[PDB]
Amino acid sequence: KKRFTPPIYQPKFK
Amino acid sequence: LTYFSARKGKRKTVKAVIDRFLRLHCGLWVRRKAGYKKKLWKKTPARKKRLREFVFCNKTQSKLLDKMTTSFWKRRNWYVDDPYQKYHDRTNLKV
Amino acid sequence: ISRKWEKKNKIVYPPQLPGEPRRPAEIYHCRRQIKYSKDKMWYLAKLIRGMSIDQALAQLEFNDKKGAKIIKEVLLEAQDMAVRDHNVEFRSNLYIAESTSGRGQCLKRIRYHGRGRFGIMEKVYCHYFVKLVEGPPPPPEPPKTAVAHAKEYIQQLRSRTIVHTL
Amino acid sequence: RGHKGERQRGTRPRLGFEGGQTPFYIRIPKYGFNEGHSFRRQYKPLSLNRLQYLIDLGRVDPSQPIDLTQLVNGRGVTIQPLKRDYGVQLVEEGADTFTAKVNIEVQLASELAIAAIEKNGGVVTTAFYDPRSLDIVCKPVPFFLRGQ
Amino acid sequence: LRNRVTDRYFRIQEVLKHARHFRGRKNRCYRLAVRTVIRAFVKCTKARYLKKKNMRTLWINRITAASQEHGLKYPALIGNLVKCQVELNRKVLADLAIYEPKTFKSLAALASRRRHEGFAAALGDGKEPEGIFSRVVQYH
Amino acid sequence: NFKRISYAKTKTRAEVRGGGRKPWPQKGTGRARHGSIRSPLWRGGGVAHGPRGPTSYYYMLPMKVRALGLKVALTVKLAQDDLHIMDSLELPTGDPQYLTELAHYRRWGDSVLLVDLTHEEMPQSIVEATSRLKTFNLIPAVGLNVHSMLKHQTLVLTLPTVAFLEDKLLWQDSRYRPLYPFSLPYSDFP
Amino acid sequence: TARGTPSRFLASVLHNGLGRYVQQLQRLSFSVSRDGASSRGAREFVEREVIDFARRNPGVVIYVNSRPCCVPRVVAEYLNGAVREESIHCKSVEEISTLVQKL
Amino acid sequence: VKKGFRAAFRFQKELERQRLLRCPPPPVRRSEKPNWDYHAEIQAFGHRLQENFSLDLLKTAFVNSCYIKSEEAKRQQLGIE
Amino acid sequence: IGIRLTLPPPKVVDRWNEKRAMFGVYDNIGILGNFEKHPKELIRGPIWLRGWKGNELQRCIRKRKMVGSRMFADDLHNLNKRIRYLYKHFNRHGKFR
RNA sequence: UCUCUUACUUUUAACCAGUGAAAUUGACCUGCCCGUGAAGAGGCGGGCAUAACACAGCAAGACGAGAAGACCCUAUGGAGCU
RNA sequence: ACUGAACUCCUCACACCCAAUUGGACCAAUCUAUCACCCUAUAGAAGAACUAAUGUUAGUAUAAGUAACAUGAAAACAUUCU
RNA sequence: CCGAGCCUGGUGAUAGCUGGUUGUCCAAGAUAGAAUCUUAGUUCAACUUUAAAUUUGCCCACAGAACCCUCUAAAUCCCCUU
RNA sequence: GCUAAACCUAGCCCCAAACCCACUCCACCUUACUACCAGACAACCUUAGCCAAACCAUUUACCCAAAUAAAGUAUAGGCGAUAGAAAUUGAAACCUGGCGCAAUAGAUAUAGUACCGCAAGGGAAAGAUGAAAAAUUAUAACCAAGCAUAAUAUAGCAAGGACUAACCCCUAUACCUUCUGCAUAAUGAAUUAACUAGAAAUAACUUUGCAAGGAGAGCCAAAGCUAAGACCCCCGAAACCAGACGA
Ligand SMILES: [Mg+2]
Ligand SMILES: [Mg+2]
Ligand SMILES: [Mg+2]
Ligand SMILES: [Mg+2]
Ligand SMILES: [Mg+2]
Ligand SMILES: [Mg+2]
Ligand SMILES: [Mg+2]
Ligand SMILES: [Mg+2]
Ligand SMILES: [Mg+2]
Ligand SMILES: [Mg+2]
Ligand SMILES: [Mg+2]
Ligand SMILES: [Mg+2]
Ligand SMILES: [Mg+2]
Ligand SMILES: [Mg+2]
Ligand SMILES: [Mg+2]
Ligand SMILES: [Mg+2]
Ligand SMILES: [Mg+2]
Ligand SMILES: [Mg+2]
Ligand SMILES: [Mg+2]
Ligand SMILES: [Mg+2]
Ligand SMILES: [Mg+2]
Ligand SMILES: [Mg+2]
Ligand SMILES: [Mg+2]
Ligand SMILES: [Mg+2]
Ligand SMILES: [Mg+2]
Ligand SMILES: [Mg+2]
Ligand SMILES: [Mg+2]
Ligand SMILES: [Mg+2]
Ligand SMILES: [Mg+2]
Ligand SMILES: [Mg+2]
Ligand SMILES: [Mg+2]
Ligand SMILES: [Mg+2]
Ligand SMILES: [Mg+2]
Ligand SMILES: [Mg+2]
Ligand SMILES: [Mg+2]
Ligand SMILES: [Mg+2]
Ligand SMILES: [Mg+2]
Ligand SMILES: [Mg+2]
Ligand SMILES: [Mg+2]
Ligand SMILES: [Mg+2]
Ligand SMILES: [Mg+2]
Repeated sequence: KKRFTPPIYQPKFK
Repeated sequence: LTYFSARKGKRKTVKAVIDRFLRLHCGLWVRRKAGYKKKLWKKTPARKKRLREFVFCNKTQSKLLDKMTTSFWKRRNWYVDDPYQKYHDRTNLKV
Repeated sequence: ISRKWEKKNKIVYPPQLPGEPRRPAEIYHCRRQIKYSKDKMWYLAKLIRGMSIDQALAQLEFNDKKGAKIIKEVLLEAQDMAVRDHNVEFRSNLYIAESTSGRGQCLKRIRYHGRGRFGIMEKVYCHYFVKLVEGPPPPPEPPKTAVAHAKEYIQQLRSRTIVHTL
Repeated sequence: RGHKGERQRGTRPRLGFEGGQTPFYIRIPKYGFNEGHSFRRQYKPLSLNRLQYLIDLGRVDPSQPIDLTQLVNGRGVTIQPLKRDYGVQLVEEGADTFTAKVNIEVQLASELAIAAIEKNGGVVTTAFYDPRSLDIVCKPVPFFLRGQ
Repeated sequence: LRNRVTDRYFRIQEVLKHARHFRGRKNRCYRLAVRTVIRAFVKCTKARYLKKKNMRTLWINRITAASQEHGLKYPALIGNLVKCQVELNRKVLADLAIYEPKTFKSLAALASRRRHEGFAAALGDGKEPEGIFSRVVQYH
Repeated sequence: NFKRISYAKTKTRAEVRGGGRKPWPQKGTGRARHGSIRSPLWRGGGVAHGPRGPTSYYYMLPMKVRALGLKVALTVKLAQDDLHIMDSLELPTGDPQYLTELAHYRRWGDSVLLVDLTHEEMPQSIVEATSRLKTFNLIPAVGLNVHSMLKHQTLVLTLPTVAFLEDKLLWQDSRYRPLYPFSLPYSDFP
Repeated sequence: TARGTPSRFLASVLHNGLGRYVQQLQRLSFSVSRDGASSRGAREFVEREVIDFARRNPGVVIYVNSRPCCVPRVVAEYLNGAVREESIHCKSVEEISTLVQKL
Repeated sequence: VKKGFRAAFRFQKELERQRLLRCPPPPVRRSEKPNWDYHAEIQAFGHRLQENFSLDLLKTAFVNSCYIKSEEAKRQQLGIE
Repeated sequence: IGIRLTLPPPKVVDRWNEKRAMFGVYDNIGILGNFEKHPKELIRGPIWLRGWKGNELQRCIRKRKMVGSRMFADDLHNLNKRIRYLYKHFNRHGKFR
């Protein structure tokens, strides 16, 4: 199948 | 086997053991032979006689049944006309 | 945070006995939180490390690096304070004993790589530390000659014992 | 805990399970060994030599009628109304070397014990107690504090 | 956090003080220092056998050198010194070869004499004197 | 230890706020598998085997054993020259420094446990004198205990207290089985 | 480890055995506590065996300070300026006697 | 913070040792240190080399002239007889 | 770095406190008070554990039995889940079955 | 397109100045041949080689990096469909 | 004939070289009772010990000063030019 | 990021499967099989560990353990002394 | 010597006791925070499933009377995993604490804020002088990794034996897990600091007490009974169900 993993954004305060 | 019950926090007993076995106060368990009332027409009189016997259990089986039953079933009973009264004690046993 | 280089000019020595070496003057100076990389600053400090004050200023005047003018400014203030505060009569009679760069407090920013992925950017800062000693620069150590090589080889041969015995 | 498996991971099958084969405690046919166990009557045995010992050690006094409450107050028998004990049964263990001359009231008695007690000039009678009266006569003081 | 560890530094230093003379990150970083110190201590324990063996090999080499200086061979010298009932070990034999060359020459001469006497004995079955530096001394 | 109740408690990985969802699905990225924040492996997560609720440490030694301990402590106090028996605790003045000077002059010790009877016949003089002292502790006979007798250097009883203690500790010997609690009539038991 | 530790050669102090043997131990200083469970072995050592030790070897000066301490100690000072300090904390009297004889 | 006192005391002792190593004080006389009894030291000295010295003669041999001049200078500068 | 650079403030303990000096008093009150009171009745604490030791599952079951009707909603949900989990753990998991 | 490729321009490139990531990383003082060995070695055996240190390239190896193989099997693990 | 083990002898000492599993002797920190009083003791207890979980968080490295990214020209800085 | 959305809750779902499981020191310690939707697991045997009670355990000699055809081997069982 | 390091106290936890809150003016169910207009619609309902039964298909504790005991007994049940009473018993009015945490801990909390999401919803991080800062003084340093002071020297798991000498000589196939067996080119790991994983019964064993009786009612008892000690982990699916939120 079409296995995709969306990217993860870190919290903006760091 | 419900070591701790959700109501009292107590150990429970397996009732199949109680329905199938008798415990003498000495520590011995008495059972009946398997198949002692199944297809007696294909069995010899000696086989049926040895199937009609009340027999003792292993050490391993005895400890398993003691674990599966509660200490209420291990107390000393004083029934009126118990046919197993004389078997509740051991005599002339050395270590 | 530690600021100990600043307090090295507050040391007061007891008065020397008349018959004693001059005890040349010793001046410490620094600049904190320079918007520059500490490796890039280390290269300029390493160049300046052994020179006299005038030669170091001359070398830093014609270097086209961002930290060259910063180190030049630091050296100029160090020279001025050496003549004014620490009793150095000849403004040209100073040489650089210590010249080094150190990491400063930095910041972190986001880099926005070419997907929903990213990196962390660091806004680099650095410190510059200089130390001036009054007097002419010490002569450079001459390379050892073949005579010295032979002498040390002979001494190595003569130093050997009979090992693992009486 | 050993290496992996159900052992180290703690997810071991229940006690009595034997790996899938019909267990031992299920293979055996059912038999009515303990069929009506909670309804059978029980009687604490009281031997003639124990009664003689009680008499000799300053405990329950033959000069007065001896019944369940006297035996419990002398602490010769401990009767449990719960656990289905219906009183004291008299047994002939110390039939000989028994010189007591007592008037005792029990719930069961063997003919040899009756002979032994009647033989020393005493009288033995056999009475009945329901569980409630058993509790009352064994511990009268709590019944009196009960207020009934 | 009831009773967490307080003196972890002293355990880290207990391991790290045996790594100060190492090279790389294993002289300061515990995770690598501990492994390298374990190996170093195992090597220290195992090195005693090798030290004994290597010192004996050095003695044998030195004795061979001295015996060849005197024209003898090491097996001949050792065997005939045993046969003369002089029980000097390889250590003291090398000691004498380095520091008492006169004594070592005397020892080599005695071994050569005993070897020649052994050859004469293998030729003549004694008959009469069976050699002079033969005739072992008996004890009871 | 029998009266101790420990009120220390932690939150397990189910009582910590949040953590219901699974972050960063199982197989995609190159991160370790996790099914919840607030797991014990996480900062801010639950405690795996921390203290749980108020815990009680209640148990009872047999009262024969405890009475034996009382007799043993009295025996030790007598054998080590630490027991003093008075006719009555009475002071002409009724001030703490008098009692302290008396103890110092009599070479009793630093901590003195004075024992009286019934807590009501305690005289005003000793009550006033001892209510200010720190190492001088006035207790009735009913409160005598091994911990206090060991904590105080010297034990100071009275004659009625001696008789009371003798009777109460001797009753434990030559006593029957309970057969029901001793707060019930028990004809000869007061 | 030898490669991780210093080393020296076998030697004497002042050619001890050539003329007269001299006791290299100069002083023993004891810190022992009046009260304190850790100084009980030291307490009984001072009670019994310190006097006999001093009488046995009179070239050694022994001081006992008797100060409040959690760790009783013995400091041995030698003719060549060497100072060695040992803990006699929670040690038996035989242990302390063996320690001082070794010192 | 972490509750406790033993690790803190140990680290304070370690820091004091490191400070002493980094800045060693100038050495002083053994007579200026706690454990010192001069008469006992003299007797033990005489006893250790297996000799029978005259005690007063040994004290005289250990006195020095410069010491005497320093002492008299100290007394004359302090005004004490 | 983990150790404090300073010594923690000296913590003085008053051993002759009121509480420390009176600790243990009126214990043995049943033994030498004609058994009018039990020492277990000198215990102060939660209503569901006074004179009772119990397990952790036993403690949870007892607390829900005795005081679980006037508990807060989230606390009671937590107790129910804890009892469920503890039942499963003490009845299905571990060595020694 | 190719036989069969060549020339120039722009970008890139390389150097100088400013700013300044990411995957990756057990530690590394990180050579070749033959042999060996969990069966394909920089690290083991036997030989050979061998002052130190930047810069630009290349892609033969580091069973190179990435994604706890999707192919195959197993699980008294699932789910969609008939 | 010699060399050659941790085999055996020699001087001294000896509990001091198997996975899972099992028995045992001690024991670091902390808190509590009572001691102690430059950091200890006898006991009771427990959130009681981390070279490793593509572990969690924070710091800082490596890759790397690398990949990458900017400002059309002259001048009076009015303006003009491409 | 749809063979069936997403969020919260049941939920610390369950995992015979992988990974991990933290002071010192000493000691004993390697298993014939049976059954099982069972062979990636478990239960009973067997081996192993601890503590107790008691008396024999191992090694073994004579004598002894159908036949049947054609051989019938290395050996085995039993077994006092020692 | 830089970066750094270190610190007590904000607060919190578990109990006890006590039943607790809410209109200054104005605005706020329409597109909430909107001064002012004619269809008046309206709520009341058995959870399910995961899981256990080593599959699963009947079944599988979880409900709101102080305790205790009867009793894990009677009973129920693919009579099997497990489920499980009652009669009866009896349950002394008052006392403001901590062998709890101390900034990765203790509440998510400095805050349900910032930030993320259309929405339901998810959800942070962090502070440290001193009596005085209307004392800006000079001190106070010492301590992780990373660097600098101070690049390098034939050869080789980085060391050990050593040695007069750092190297040169000789010896030596990282660790963990997993396996019949790994230097293995099988797993994992840049490194530092902090956090991070064995919870309990039956029956035995040892040590006390008392002893044909023990136990502070109930229970056990042909030396037993009472009390104590000692004892059974952590992370991870794809799933299923209920109720909301989304064109
Ligand atoms: Mg494992
Ligand atoms: Mg297996
Ligand atoms: Mg939750
Ligand atoms: Mg990764
Ligand atoms: Mg999960
Ligand atoms: Mg937390
Ligand atoms: Mg550039
Ligand atoms: Mg090859
Ligand atoms: Mg290159
Ligand atoms: Mg490699
Ligand atoms: Mg690959
Ligand atoms: Mg995989
Ligand atoms: Mg299967
Ligand atoms: Mg040899
Ligand atoms: Mg914990
Ligand atoms: Mg822990
Ligand atoms: Mg760590
Ligand atoms: Mg880790
Ligand atoms: Mg590059
Ligand atoms: Mg470029
Ligand atoms: Mg799990
Ligand atoms: Mg694997
Ligand atoms: Mg062994
Ligand atoms: Mg089947
Ligand atoms: Mg399997
Ligand atoms: Mg199932
Ligand atoms: Mg299962
Ligand atoms: Mg299935
Ligand atoms: Mg009822
Ligand atoms: Mg917090
Ligand atoms: Mg938080
Ligand atoms: Mg450092
Ligand atoms: Mg080499
Ligand atoms: Mg394999
Ligand atoms: Mg191998
Ligand atoms: Mg590997
Ligand atoms: Mg694998
Ligand atoms: Mg990796
Ligand atoms: Mg399923
Ligand atoms: Mg479905
Ligand atoms: Mg639309």
